[PDB]
Amino acid sequence: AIKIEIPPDAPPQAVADAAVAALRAADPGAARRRVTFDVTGPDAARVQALADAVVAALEREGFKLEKKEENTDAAGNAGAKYEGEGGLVLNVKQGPEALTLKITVDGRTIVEIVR
Repeated sequence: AIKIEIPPDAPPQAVADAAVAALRAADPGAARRRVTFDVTGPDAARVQALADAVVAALEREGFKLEKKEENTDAAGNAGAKYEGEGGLVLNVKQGPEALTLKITVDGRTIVEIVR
């Protein structure tokens, strides 16, 4: 597993690309498994910017995502779910903790990037 602290000025595409590279370094076979990306943070707009960057990075690897749903929980936190083939999921969720991108492979957290 890898955890990265990334400078607060790194643009979302640099964050997404670091996570995909970290994933390849930690599990080069992850593409064959059940993979969930989780993008969470307090500012709804920075959260969506990083989610968009994750979609773009995966699309370049050949992994297509479809927005399945938008949602709002009891606190009013906005969220969204994207799914691809093979159980690929991208969960997007507003929450108090610092902006984070996590990658879980077969139920185990493999990559965490915190801003």
